Amino acid sequence: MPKPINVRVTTMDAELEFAIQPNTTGKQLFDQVVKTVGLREVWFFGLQYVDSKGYSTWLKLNKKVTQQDVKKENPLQFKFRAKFFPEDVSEELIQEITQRLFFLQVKEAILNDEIYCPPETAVLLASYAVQAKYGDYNKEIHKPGYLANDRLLPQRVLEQHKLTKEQWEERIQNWHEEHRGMLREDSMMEYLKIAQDLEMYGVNYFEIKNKKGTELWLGVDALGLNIYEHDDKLTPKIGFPWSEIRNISFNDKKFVIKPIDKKAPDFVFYAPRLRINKRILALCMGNHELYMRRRKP
Repeated sequence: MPKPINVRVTTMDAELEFAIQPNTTGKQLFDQVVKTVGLREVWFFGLQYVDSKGYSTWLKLNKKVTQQDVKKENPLQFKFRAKFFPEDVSEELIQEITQRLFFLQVKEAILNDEIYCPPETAVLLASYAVQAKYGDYNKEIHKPGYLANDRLLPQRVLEQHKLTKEQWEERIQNWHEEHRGMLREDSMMEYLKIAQDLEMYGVNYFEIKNKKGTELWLGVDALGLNIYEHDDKLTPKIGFPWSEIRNISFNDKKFVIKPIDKKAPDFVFYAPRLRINKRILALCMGNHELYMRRRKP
């Protein structure tokens, strides 16, 4: 009789542990995480792991976890993250847990500079973060230097010699004050409301190449597909809302976007590896499906 497989699943602020049977599927594991956390908006999340070759991958819910090539460590290591992003945070994130998890994940991306964010608004976002962590600004408890150990701004903004750490920490402090009577739960939402308007927010970039062999970026988000110039990942040069696309298919290294648009040329591009094109297509299908459920439902 086969011994249980120990697995560890981490959310943005929790660590869960389970002992899974050799035949449990991606879904059974998924359901266990969801039930334990008490999350209902499950369509946004997925279980992420690294395979033998060292690449981040999403667990396939329809097959045994033992047969998906996850690194053989004692406790198998999984990350529970948002895979898809809502079109409007306000309208789609009802529960507190879902709001907290999206908040911690997006803040991380901002802090790590994965999502460009202007200095001024970066400071604004930081203030809602300290409001959610410290609450109201009690001038007695929160003495000058209470934020000196927190990670609040991305390194890119601290490189502004214009000001110094304390001076930035002061600008953040002022906003901390204007948020005086705001609830913890509400500040995480104002944070997200400000963050979803950012150009890079919620888009998955991929390095692609066109017919002429020019290097370009392919962004897959909630609304559709965008083609960017290599030096500008903020503003799309060409776009394809899901409702403007008739069909998308690919020859192992060739991608074809067939538009519903009758008198419009097909858009073709090639991606480096095959792992990539396999994932690109999966994100396209996942975002498309949710794009529908918001409209045709």
